[PDB]
Amino acid sequence: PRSLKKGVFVDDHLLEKVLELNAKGEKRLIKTWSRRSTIVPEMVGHTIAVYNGKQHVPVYITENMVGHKLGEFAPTRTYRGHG
Amino acid sequence: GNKIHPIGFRLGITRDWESRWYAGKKQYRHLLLEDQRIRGLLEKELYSAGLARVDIERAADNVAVTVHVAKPGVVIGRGGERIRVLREELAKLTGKNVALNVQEVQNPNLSAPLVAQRVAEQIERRFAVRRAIKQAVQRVMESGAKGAKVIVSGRIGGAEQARTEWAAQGRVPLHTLRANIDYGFALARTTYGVLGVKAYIFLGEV
Amino acid sequence: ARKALIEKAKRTPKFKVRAYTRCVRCGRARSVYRFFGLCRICLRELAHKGQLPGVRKASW
Amino acid sequence: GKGDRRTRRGKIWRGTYGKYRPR
RNA sequence: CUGAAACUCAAAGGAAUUGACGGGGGCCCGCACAAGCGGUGGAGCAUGUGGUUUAAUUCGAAGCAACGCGAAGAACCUUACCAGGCCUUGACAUGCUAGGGAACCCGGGUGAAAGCCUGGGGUGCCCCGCGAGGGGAGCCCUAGCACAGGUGCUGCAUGGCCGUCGUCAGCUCGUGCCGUGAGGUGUUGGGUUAAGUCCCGCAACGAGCGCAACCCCCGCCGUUAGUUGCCAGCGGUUCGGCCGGGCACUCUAACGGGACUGCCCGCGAAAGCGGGAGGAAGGAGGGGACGACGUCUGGUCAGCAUGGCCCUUACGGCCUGGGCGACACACGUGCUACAAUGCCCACUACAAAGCGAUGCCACCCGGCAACGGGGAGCUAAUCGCAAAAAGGUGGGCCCAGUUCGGAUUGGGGUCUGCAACCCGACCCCAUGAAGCCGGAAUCGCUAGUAAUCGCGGAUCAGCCAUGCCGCGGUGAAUAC
RNA sequence: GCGGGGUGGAGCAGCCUGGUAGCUCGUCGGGCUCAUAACCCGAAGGUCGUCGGUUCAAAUCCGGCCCCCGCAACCA
Ligand SMILES: [Mg+2]
Ligand SMILES: [Mg+2]
Ligand SMILES: [Mg+2]
Ligand SMILES: [Mg+2]
Ligand SMILES: [Mg+2]
Ligand SMILES: [Mg+2]
Ligand SMILES: [Mg+2]
Ligand SMILES: [Mg+2]
Ligand SMILES: [Mg+2]
Ligand SMILES: [Mg+2]
Ligand SMILES: [Mg+2]
Ligand SMILES: [Mg+2]
Ligand SMILES: [Mg+2]
Ligand SMILES: [Mg+2]
Ligand SMILES: [Mg+2]
Ligand SMILES: [Mg+2]
Ligand SMILES: [Mg+2]
Ligand SMILES: [Mg+2]
Ligand SMILES: [Mg+2]
Ligand SMILES: [Mg+2]
Ligand SMILES: [Mg+2]
Ligand SMILES: [Mg+2]
Ligand SMILES: [Mg+2]
Ligand SMILES: [Mg+2]
Ligand SMILES: [Mg+2]
Ligand SMILES: [Mg+2]
Ligand SMILES: [Mg+2]
Ligand SMILES: [Mg+2]
Ligand SMILES: [Mg+2]
Ligand SMILES: [Mg+2]
Ligand SMILES: [Mg+2]
Ligand SMILES: [Mg+2]
Ligand SMILES: [Mg+2]
Ligand SMILES: [Mg+2]
Ligand SMILES: [Mg+2]
Ligand SMILES: [Mg+2]
Ligand SMILES: [Mg+2]
Ligand SMILES: [Mg+2]
Ligand SMILES: [Mg+2]
Ligand SMILES: [Mg+2]
Ligand SMILES: [Mg+2]
Ligand SMILES: [Mg+2]
Ligand SMILES: [Mg+2]
Ligand SMILES: [Mg+2]
Ligand SMILES: [Mg+2]
Ligand SMILES: [Mg+2]
Ligand SMILES: [Mg+2]
Ligand SMILES: [Mg+2]
Ligand SMILES: [Mg+2]
Ligand SMILES: [Mg+2]
Ligand SMILES: [Mg+2]
Ligand SMILES: [Mg+2]
Ligand SMILES: [Mg+2]
Ligand SMILES: [Mg+2]
Ligand SMILES: [Mg+2]
Ligand SMILES: [Mg+2]
Ligand SMILES: [Mg+2]
Ligand SMILES: [Mg+2]
Ligand SMILES: [Mg+2]
Ligand SMILES: [Mg+2]
Ligand SMILES: [Mg+2]
Ligand SMILES: [Mg+2]
Ligand SMILES: [Mg+2]
Ligand SMILES: [Mg+2]
Ligand SMILES: [Mg+2]
Ligand SMILES: [Mg+2]
Ligand SMILES: [Mg+2]
Ligand SMILES: [Mg+2]
Ligand SMILES: [Zn+2]
Repeated sequence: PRSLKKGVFVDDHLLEKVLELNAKGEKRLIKTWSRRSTIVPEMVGHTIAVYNGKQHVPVYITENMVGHKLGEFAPTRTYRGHG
Repeated sequence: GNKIHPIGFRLGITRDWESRWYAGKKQYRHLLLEDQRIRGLLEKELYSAGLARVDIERAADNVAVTVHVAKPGVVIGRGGERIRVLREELAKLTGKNVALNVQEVQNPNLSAPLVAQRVAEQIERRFAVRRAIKQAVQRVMESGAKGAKVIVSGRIGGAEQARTEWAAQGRVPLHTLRANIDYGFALARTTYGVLGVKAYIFLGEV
Repeated sequence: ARKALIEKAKRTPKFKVRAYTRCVRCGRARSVYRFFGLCRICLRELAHKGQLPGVRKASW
Repeated sequence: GKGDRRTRRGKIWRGTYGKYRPR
């Protein structure tokens, strides 16, 4: 995984938007292209629109889903089965 | 399409490289690329003169470019003139000691890249492709050559069905390595598309 | 996507990971040898011509 | 074995090292 | 028996020529069959493909001769596909008009980045230059015109390059002769060979492209050379060719020699065939390089070249993200196995070819480990990668879905990289699936081969490599 | 009015004697072939016309309704 000795990665520009809103009190909408990011404790309760290549997917973050990456919650493929 | 390139087949036996110099792993490409940039510029200008062979030598930040040609006068210029104006043009790209010679060609008819280049011209000028080839061979042989073969592929006369026509005289033992084979290729542009010209000259064996 | 790509290939990028080799003679992105700077196709073409110093066919 | 990472023969296959093949 | 027409076709035919084919003949050959040995087809997995799915799952490849193929390295990049945000002489070449100042480096606002908006700072020359000031043009910026640009279509318009039948023994030409002519002749015929190989014969006589030879690797010997390589002898030896000393030997790498049916018996008109000797080598010594005229309207406009057709605020271009990695299924090539001629642990041997200065990294230390911090040597016959592995000695397992097999997943870490969600490799704890030798069918190999074992290299930040190109270890069975 | 019948896609067994659905072709997946057929190897699909009843249990026995085949319907 992301090497523990280094950092816990969040794209600089998005982290700021969360933290700006934290002061003011959250929450508007957050159109992002930050799949490479980590969901991070400051993000809980926000509603983030993640780009899956196609759409901006509305994801409400919870206290349970923190250590993951953002893109795990914006599916890249549409699959309904065969036949 | 099967046959081997008869030049590269003979390297280190009957034919010798046109770039004779050494370099280590970290420098080889940068020099080789210069020969590439140089040979283009040379053949961009010197095509008129009747360019036959581009030899390049190197030591350390210096290079002697020995050019073979059928009209040495058009290369050298007015009293040392054109051959000068290239020296400056040359060391502009090179950035180094550009020693540019010009050497005699003691017969364009024994020069494969020349025999081809001329035929490529004749058919750019709407000439009879069959007849022109038999002539090309007929020149080469009259100059005492041991054997000759000449090939043109493409829309001959503009024909919609592409065709490969060829002609030959004497010997051409392309399987034999102790036999000297000068090979030259010439690409003829036209209005209806491009044709390709192959020439093989058998000088004599070793 | 062609000429803009041989040209995008030389300029120094937005991150150094994105460095990819393009055959300096014809621009082939695939099969590019470090030593010559060429693609396996040009490799063979210059060589056969005898314009590759010290290069000759291997037979063993 | 040759597919079993937790063995000697297994890590020789991959060309790597560990407790199950020390260097 | 006598015997029409309407309608309808652009021919129906005769002989002979060259081919191709024959469940015709003859003579031969190729791991073609047979004789054997190991597989594939079942299983789990890696990879390519068909389908389907998808916003997109870019494109080509299609029976032998498409399918681990272009791809010798898809997270962004690559990348040609799709979504969204953007740029208009334009990411790029060669020209002119005019404006700034030339140039170049540093940061700022905004936004995912691109971009759009911005704040800095000084031009040479040669010149009237103690002075406002002026341009030429090395160059960047800016409003235009040329023109750029297109992996958009056409391999059925093309060059080039390649596959292919086929390493098969063939394909022709000049002249003469024959036939009205296509064409035949030679090239057929006897024999021989790996071969249109050589011999003998002949209205044929020669010539050419092919076969073979010339070139490389290997097997024996020699000359030359002796460090970083080697150590037979002697002497020192901290016990390591480590020092003296030497190039003898192994080797390294250039130049030669040697093999030719040359000698003998014999069968033969001959070319050759069976045998014998000498010799490291014997009848092409083993392997390689090398592929005739042509065939497949074969393959590649996506490596490149190129006619033409097509697009121009876009079929061009820049970016951020996603897709190329999808999954009811089918097929191809593979990897690892189902075990005792085996699995596992400890100790212990013997290769080769390669590779390596933000590269290989001895050695020391932290760590179960991947790795991490130290740090020496080496532009490398010196130093490193490096342990080769199957093997040998000893010990355990005891016929079990197992101490076989290592897929699937849970949990925890290392590294590369801006970034490993989709979508990398590796290490560790736990989980321990299918599979008990594979239906119809089907593949490879004739000897240092098959089978089995490890090592390297290209691409390459890392890597989905079990792929490919090589290298040595051990080493068969069988051909009536 | 009397007798017989309806079972994968087609055509027939199994019902009498209750427990267990079979045969040929066809369909689908694989193989041989350049390819198709044939041929070879595997594999899917009938909840037995319906509704009711007997039974522990009904394709099977009994009733209802439905559709089909055959025969009868004469003195008038
Ligand atoms: Mg025109
Ligand atoms: Mg192009
Ligand atoms: Mg890269
Ligand atoms: Mg590359
Ligand atoms: Mg095991
Ligand atoms: Mg094994
Ligand atoms: Mg009659
Ligand atoms: Mg006839
Ligand atoms: Mg076979
Ligand atoms: Mg057999
Ligand atoms: Mg068998
Ligand atoms: Mg099998
Ligand atoms: Mg399988
Ligand atoms: Mg697909
Ligand atoms: Mg195409
Ligand atoms: Mg076909
Ligand atoms: Mg790859
Ligand atoms: Mg991607
Ligand atoms: Mg992108
Ligand atoms: Mg991109
Ligand atoms: Mg991509
Ligand atoms: Mg073609
Ligand atoms: Mg095509
Ligand atoms: Mg072609
Ligand atoms: Mg004649
Ligand atoms: Mg006649
Ligand atoms: Mg006559
Ligand atoms: Mg004739
Ligand atoms: Mg013949
Ligand atoms: Mg003939
Ligand atoms: Mg004969
Ligand atoms: Mg042969
Ligand atoms: Mg001959
Ligand atoms: Mg004759
Ligand atoms: Mg000596
Ligand atoms: Mg003999
Ligand atoms: Mg040969
Ligand atoms: Mg075609
Ligand atoms: Mg093109
Ligand atoms: Mg074109
Ligand atoms: Mg792909
Ligand atoms: Mg299968
Ligand atoms: Mg595989
Ligand atoms: Mg398989
Ligand atoms: Mg089990
Ligand atoms: Mg990943
Ligand atoms: Mg087990
Ligand atoms: Mg089982
Ligand atoms: Mg057992
Ligand atoms: Mg087995
Ligand atoms: Mg088997
Ligand atoms: Mg059988
Ligand atoms: Mg054989
Ligand atoms: Mg490497
Ligand atoms: Mg690697
Ligand atoms: Mg993978
Ligand atoms: Mg390997
Ligand atoms: Mg029925
Ligand atoms: Mg009955
Ligand atoms: Mg019964
Ligand atoms: Mg079927
Ligand atoms: Mg069939
Ligand atoms: Mg009851
Ligand atoms: Mg029943
Ligand atoms: Mg009932
Ligand atoms: Mg009932
Ligand atoms: Mg009833
Ligand atoms: Mg009746
Ligand atoms: Zn190239």
